[PDB]
Amino acid sequence: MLISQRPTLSEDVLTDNRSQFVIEPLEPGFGYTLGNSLRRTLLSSIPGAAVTSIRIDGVLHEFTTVPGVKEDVTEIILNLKSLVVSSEEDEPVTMYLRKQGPGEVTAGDIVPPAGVTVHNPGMHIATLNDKGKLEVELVVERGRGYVPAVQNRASGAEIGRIPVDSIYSPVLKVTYKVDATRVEQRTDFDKLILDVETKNSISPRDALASAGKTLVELFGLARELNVEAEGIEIGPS
Amino acid sequence: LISQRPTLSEDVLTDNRSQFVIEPLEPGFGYTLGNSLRRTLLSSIPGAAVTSIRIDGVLHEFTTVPGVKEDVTEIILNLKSLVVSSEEDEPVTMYLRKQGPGEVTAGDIVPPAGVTVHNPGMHIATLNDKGKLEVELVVERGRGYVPAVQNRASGAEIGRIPVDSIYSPVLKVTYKVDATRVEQRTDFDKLILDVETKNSISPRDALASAGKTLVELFGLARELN
Amino acid sequence: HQCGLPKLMALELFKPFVMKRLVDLNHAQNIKSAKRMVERQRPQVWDVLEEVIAEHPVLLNRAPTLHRLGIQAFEPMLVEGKAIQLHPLVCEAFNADFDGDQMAVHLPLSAEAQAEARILMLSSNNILSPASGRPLAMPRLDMVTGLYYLTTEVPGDTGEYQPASGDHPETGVYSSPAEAIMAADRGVLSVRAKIKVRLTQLRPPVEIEAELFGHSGWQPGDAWMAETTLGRVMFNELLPLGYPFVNKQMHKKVQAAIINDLAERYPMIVVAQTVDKLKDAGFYWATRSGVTVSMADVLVPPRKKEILDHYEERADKVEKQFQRGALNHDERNEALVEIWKEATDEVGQALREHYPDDNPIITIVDSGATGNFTQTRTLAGMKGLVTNPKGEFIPRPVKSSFREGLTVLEYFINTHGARKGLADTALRTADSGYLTRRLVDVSQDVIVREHDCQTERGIVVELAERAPDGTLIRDPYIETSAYARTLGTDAVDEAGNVIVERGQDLGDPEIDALLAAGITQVKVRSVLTCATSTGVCATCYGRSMATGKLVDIGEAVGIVAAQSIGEPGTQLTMRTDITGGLPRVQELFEARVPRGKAPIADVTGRVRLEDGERFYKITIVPDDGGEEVVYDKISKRQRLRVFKRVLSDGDHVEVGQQLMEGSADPHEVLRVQGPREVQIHLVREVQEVYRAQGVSIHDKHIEVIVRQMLRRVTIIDS
Amino acid sequence: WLSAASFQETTRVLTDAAINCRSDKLNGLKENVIIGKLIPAGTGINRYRNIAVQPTEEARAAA
Amino acid sequence: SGLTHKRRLSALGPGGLSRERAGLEVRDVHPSHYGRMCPIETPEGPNIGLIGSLSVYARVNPFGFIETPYRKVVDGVVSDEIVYLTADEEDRHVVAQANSPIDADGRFVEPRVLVRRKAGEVEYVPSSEVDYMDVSPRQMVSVATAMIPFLEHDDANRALMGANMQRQAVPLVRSEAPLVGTGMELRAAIDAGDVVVAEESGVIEEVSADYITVMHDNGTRRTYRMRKFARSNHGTCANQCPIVDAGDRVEAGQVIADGPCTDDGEMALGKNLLVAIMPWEGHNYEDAIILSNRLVEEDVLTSIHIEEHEIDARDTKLGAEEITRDIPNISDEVLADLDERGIVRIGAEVRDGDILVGKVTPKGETELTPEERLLRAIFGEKAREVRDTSLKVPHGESGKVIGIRVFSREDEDELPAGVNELVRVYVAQKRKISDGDKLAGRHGNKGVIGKILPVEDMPFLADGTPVDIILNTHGVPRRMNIGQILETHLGWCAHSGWKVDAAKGVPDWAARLPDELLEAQPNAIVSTPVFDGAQEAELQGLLSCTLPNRDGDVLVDADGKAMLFDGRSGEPFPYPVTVGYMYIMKLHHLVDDKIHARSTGPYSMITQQPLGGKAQFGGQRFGEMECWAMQAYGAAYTLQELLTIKSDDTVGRVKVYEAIVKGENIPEPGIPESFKVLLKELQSLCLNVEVLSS
Amino acid sequence: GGYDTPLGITNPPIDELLDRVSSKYALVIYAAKRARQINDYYNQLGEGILEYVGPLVEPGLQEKPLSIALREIHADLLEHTEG
Amino acid sequence: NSVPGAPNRVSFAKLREPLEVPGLLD
Ligand SMILES: [Mg+2]
Ligand SMILES: [Zn+2]
Repeated sequence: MLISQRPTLSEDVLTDNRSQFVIEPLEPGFGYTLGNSLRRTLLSSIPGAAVTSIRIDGVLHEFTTVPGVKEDVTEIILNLKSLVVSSEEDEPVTMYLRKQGPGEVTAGDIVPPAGVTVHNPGMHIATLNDKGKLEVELVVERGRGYVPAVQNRASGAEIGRIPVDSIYSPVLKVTYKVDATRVEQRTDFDKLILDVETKNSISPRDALASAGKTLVELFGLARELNVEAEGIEIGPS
Repeated sequence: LISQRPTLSEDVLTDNRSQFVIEPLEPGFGYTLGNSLRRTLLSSIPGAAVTSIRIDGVLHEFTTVPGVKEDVTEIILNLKSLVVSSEEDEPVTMYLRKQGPGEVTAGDIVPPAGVTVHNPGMHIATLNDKGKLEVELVVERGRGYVPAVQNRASGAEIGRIPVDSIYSPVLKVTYKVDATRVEQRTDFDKLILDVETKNSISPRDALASAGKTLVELFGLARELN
Repeated sequence: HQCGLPKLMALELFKPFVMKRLVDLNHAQNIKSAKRMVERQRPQVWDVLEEVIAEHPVLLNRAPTLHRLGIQAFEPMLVEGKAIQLHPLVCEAFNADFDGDQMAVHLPLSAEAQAEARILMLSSNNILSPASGRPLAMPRLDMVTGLYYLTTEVPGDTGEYQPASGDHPETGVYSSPAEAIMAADRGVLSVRAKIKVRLTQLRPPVEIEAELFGHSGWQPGDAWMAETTLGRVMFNELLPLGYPFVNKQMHKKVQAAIINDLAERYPMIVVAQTVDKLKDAGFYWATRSGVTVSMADVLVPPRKKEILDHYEERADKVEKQFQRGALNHDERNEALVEIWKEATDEVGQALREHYPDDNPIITIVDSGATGNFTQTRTLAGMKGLVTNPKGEFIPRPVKSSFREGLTVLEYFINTHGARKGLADTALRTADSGYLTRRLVDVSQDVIVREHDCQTERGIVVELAERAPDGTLIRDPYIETSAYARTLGTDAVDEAGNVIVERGQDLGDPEIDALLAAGITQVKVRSVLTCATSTGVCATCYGRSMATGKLVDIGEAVGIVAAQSIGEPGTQLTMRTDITGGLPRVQELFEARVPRGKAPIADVTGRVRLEDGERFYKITIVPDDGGEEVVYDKISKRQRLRVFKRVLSDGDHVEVGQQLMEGSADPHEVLRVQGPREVQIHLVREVQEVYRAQGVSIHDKHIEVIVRQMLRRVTIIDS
Repeated sequence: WLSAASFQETTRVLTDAAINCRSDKLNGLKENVIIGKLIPAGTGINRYRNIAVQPTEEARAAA
Repeated sequence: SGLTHKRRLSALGPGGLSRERAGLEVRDVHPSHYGRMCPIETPEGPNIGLIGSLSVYARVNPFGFIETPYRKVVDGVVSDEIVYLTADEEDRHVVAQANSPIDADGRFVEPRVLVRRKAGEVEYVPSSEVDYMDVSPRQMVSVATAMIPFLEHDDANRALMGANMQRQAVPLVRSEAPLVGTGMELRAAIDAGDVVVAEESGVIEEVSADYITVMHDNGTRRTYRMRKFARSNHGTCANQCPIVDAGDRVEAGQVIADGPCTDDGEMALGKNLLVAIMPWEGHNYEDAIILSNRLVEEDVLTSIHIEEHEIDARDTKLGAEEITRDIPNISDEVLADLDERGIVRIGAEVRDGDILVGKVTPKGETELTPEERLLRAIFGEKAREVRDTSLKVPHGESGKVIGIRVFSREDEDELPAGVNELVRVYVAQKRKISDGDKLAGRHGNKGVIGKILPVEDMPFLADGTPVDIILNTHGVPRRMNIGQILETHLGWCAHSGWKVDAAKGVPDWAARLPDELLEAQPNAIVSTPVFDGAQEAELQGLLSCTLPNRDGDVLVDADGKAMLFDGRSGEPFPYPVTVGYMYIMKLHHLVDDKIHARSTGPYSMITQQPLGGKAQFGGQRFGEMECWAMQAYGAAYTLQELLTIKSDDTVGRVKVYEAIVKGENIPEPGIPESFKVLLKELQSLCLNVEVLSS
Repeated sequence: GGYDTPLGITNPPIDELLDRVSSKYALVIYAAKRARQINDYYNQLGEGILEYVGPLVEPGLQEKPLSIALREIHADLLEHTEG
Repeated sequence: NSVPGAPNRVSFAKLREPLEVPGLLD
């Protein structure tokens, strides 16, 4: 057939990495068809990189405190778990951060190898007091979604490892609500209001574009069964 | 990071039912994908339906035909379950004439070129020796459910009877997923979608029409930049 | 602030406005053809009707209008269909459910009438009840099930915080609620499992904020680590930004305390937006909550046969003792009624111990959403004793639950009490309407005329009597006696420094400061002692309970008092020859001599409890050497008064001491004791009827009525 | 007399309001409803009813 | 409704007590009503107790006393003599209970029997002290109460509501019979009389939709006309449909044609719908109801309502009115569906305001305005000495014209004096279910429809089957009507069918099950009578053995709970939900009758206030309690405008309308006209009331 | 005052309008009299300039004079004296 | 039973009925 009116799309930038998109006027019931698919594709399909596991030297059998630094192991782990990083090679690579003497350890204190870039160099990690020494090896690989702590695969070979949860998704929090537009002269159309919030690794416009791309090929799977089968045409721009 | 791409295959159960299995999906995506496909199948597949009828003795719906056993509202309810697949975009008419004793089935409708009737054993009305049924039916394309378009809106004559139209050729859709959830975090999904239609299209064509609608709609978010 | 108005009703209400607009937009040549377009319902009419309906309030009314929140103004929006769409938060105000109720719609026309509907009676400007100040636009039933489910904490649930060590770290700790929401989208976390999050945009509570952050200043963006569940974080993101983190499980009492605090400390627009957010989250988590009824959820206690056999032996023993002739007919009934009351309590206790904590029946009762446990007991358990057409118990109980199914004779016996309850409900509605009409007519000329009559008179309020062990047990009715009142004298400790000075509103910080400084009594301004010639002043009345501030200088406080008293009719039953329900309130307000009148003493002295022929006669010999006072005709149906033990002969009594047991009459308290002691007597005796049913009225709504009874003097010499 | 006759006992109230030749100053809340003028409460009192509104001097001349 | 209007015992009327003057003691249920009046079925308004209904087995004396039958028991052996006892003789004897056990010849099994003694006492007497027995359980109930399945699990308030709502259900266009019923539905349908019953046995000779002619066993035949599409007294339809084939042999007393609310001869007031007992997003909050759109597309809850409009053309003082097409000045657009005598054509669609019968009355001579005379002189029109008073379709109504009945004076029809012609038009319309309409079940669970969802966003089983109605959980346990839950469980078992595995003997819970209730086919009709029905042990067993659907897929587990999916998000609901088949019915409280509005319409005559009622335009009443709410708010201007220029200020009403239309400010009010009427009545009682200046 | 943007009849917010007056009753008559002056300005606009002035704020597309009056009260463009 | 063409509605009832229901318009 032919659709009643072409839907549009209009961003409304709130902060630097946050937006609010409105898609309207959808057909009746297509707000819930589009909304949950768009939300799960945004939060689970776009690749990114994250820290997989750490090894803090001097901590082998007592995962409570680090000798020298003010924070504890769980505070250091939560600080490294929110480090936004982007990698090119798909293999697990290793980085190191060393800081001697008193002072503050930020995320600009880690030298990355070629291909791996750190995107918030001003993020606080630890505070070194009374001339301590911090030496952490990070492991960064790529993926999608949020995968939890994968346990010790080589338990007898790597005994100092601490696996952390990996937030591979560049987009952090999506919500949607669908409303009504023009019930009177149009008979109860829809209006979907997405609300995307990302890291500073990508922008929410690129997040929505990559989600739309993967959903287009995922439904083209079903479209390429009978290519001459009558759907609903949307018309030119 | 898995590099295997999802593929869709098909298992055919009966002549108007089949199962489609899509795998490997991201962990948590099978339910969402299957419900997008199901919500598009149950609502936006175009078909054809009888739009209005005209019986020759009668003037309104609330009367009886002499000789036939069902009154006119009961004949309307019997014709609501007629599955008909058309091909022309304009409204076409098909005729039904029966004389004398016997049972009027839906295989007594003689349709034009273009439209076929897909259950010739559906019961419509039953007649005795004094009965004669002569009814013409207008077939139109569309989608969804549209109620009876009244005669003052169309400017139609007094004998015409508008009739509710149900154009959807899909009967009953469900799905199920099979998450794996191994210890080494190499998890995926596997969606098994079951589509059952009412003899007017195959489930492959119903799924292809749903996929075409969804690809056109999600092109809009794709062409930002 | 919104209602759904069907478009076919709105087109008829707004017909001249749309005729004017059709002529103005050149859709019609003149008023005659515009009227024809509206009558024939052309397609331009709906496009115009949106324009003329935009931002024009309507008043919605549901009859009977028992208090003033039964008319409220909403901003209409057009709906298809033929039913009005009412917001689910105003149903407690209107007393409306959706089993077939109807509402009336009125249209304000002039600029003053539109301004009154928009400012004075908009629905989001009236959250609190004008009788007690409790919130009325609060979550209820499904929005209480949803928030209680969201905020309960389940031990051993999925992805809980483990403290583990030895081989791996803790693995319950999350770096943000975004990460916790992603983990709950996967199947790894529960919304009711106890975790440790790191919160940056939620304010810590007072102890954590004091410890972690400095002289002041949580200052949004400063990170702290919370030990809570994810559903509590999701609840606390619906509250305002500066509101401290709660970390409790949301019973209906907890939600009402939160909304009272918000209404005291934040603006009205903030309170209305917050209760809409709570409405949304409650409905979502109510449908994701798993509350159903099946017949496998109505569990039956496994000891019910043993309990009922053990009490059947005792009833059989009493019946055989009656058959031997040892005790009469009536004492046998009394023994049987006490036996079966104990059996009903034991069955209910065994049931309550049997049901788990997450049963749907138990959860809907225990969350404060709806219902009570006696309904759960009759549904699963035992119906118990049922009454007669008169009202007395029948000595054979109903031993079947409604899950088992009553028998023929138990069902026929149960219908007597059911029909008497329905007929009494109808009669009680009529009687409460008549009482409200009389109260409106007596107290319609009490309106606020002034700001301060500057009197130095007041009443003394009771405020936490002092324990013998030494502490201040707070008075149980202090929210309806001492809150929302203006202080009349400076409150000092040991004639030292003042704590709360004269003219203060006596809120929660002031009552806490008075009880910390150890003051048991304060003198507050009241409308009983106002010096204003016509009407009352605003300082003596005090705070308006609906707005939380001092009352304005045109308020009709007597109409508000009459509707606050008379709306809690229809839930004032007598009991399970002293009147005790709504007939008790209609005879305190009408100043009648009561049914069971008990005498009061006239003068201090010693007593003469003379036992005459089968009934009493009491004589008081005064300590002043005056003549004796004789109370002659006292039947022995009424028992003697007990205080601390029964009144015996040769005992010392005070000037207002009630001698027998019953209702003292108010006309003799005024003669013997004075005009102050009949105001204490009449206000306390009305509130004892209401407090027995759990109804809150402030005392200032009863003192508006009681002041109008004592306006006059009777002439004893020309 | 006009708010007491409409409460109850209309015939008894009217038959000695006439004998006493009573006069009604229409001060109440119910006598203003019956005869159709503004009740002496709320926004119908002279403090609020006689508010005089005008633009301020700065906003008048700068528009 | 028809059968329960007869068999009604009303205590009020000419010769009996009033309603306001009736005490609270005559509104009670007395222990001598057992078997004579129903304790349950009574009105819930201000007539509770003053109108009742006869019980099922009760008789009436020659003198007017109600009797009830009892089985005579002698020497502890219950015989088969039936004695009809009035309440005095029942007080003299001691009467057992109908479910006390019997040792297959009449002899009691237990040593002591539960009885009913002289004053309403219930005791345990020895088995030879007894001398009567009830003929049945459900002896005490009436006809409409004996059709509530699982009645003894409902409280008496909700049973009273269910019995009273059962006689407000409307006839639907298809009318199917319940899966779980009691046994009363057949006899209440044959005895009500809307069913056509074969008076004498024969063989059906010829069937049409209009008649059935059966040929008896001795030559003679008899034809039975059907009543097709006839208006009942309350607007509904009264169709009759044959259910016999053209060669069928019928017996005497066999149902030969159906009725308004019957299916195959038994009373069928509703439809069986698949229910879920969850809350759902607030749309079923506080007794509202969510429905599928399948019930609108497939015409499940759709009903036909007929209206009748009447006009008559009588003699006046200035001439005779006449019925004609030649009406005064209206266009030829609005004269299109009228035949050549001024009546509508049969089959024509009518809207609100359309001419049905064109009538005109002689007017006489009046003085026309100079403006109107100038307009007549410009456009050339004439005076038109007759005045148009036609019959038009009222506000909010439509339908098709299906029948016209015209009586005339010249054709010797018996019309009243003066009337020369009388015309009746019948306008029938078919109503779908829409929100605002009220539905109920048999257990007192009413509620309006709040939402009609699409099919695809409805909770669905793992089959793919959507549910048809969603009912809220919070309304069940505080009302004590779990008969609806046990009905939902049995309805699922009757829909799906069952098979009890009697391989290693019959299981212990099915020892008292009747044989051939030990298996059932899909869509079996079962019957649980009122105080003798299915026990909870039997419902547990039948839930645990029940047939699969099409694959081996038992969708509803042994608790009666199913796993559902969300129609919008797609994710499965996290806990099992109670599903089953409840029999709901559609009540005659529809929105299209309830809605009214008014801007300006008819006014009264002495006092000039609006008329009241939907049959007029009709204003809403703004009474004393509403005035007190306005005074408590402080809204002097709102209250003044409501009480003057919206009711009574006759010169202010017109200026308000003129000011709204011209766009000006609403003017100031004046004196209401009711105050001037009061002053003239006070003056005419010889009182010198006067208004003073200062 | 930290809240989401008030929509419809709840703009401008009531707790900010009530800082300009002494009671809700004063706000009612204040807004109502200014709305009457705006309506009189619109109706005597065809003839010459008369004693009534305003809107002092820029009105909407088809905005009611009560809404314009409440926005002028909130933006402090008016003054009143009680009786 | 006792109505000549009634549909077969199987009953859960356990007790025999000695007396049939009368005419309900007597
Ligand atoms: Mg109701
Ligand atoms: Zn004072």
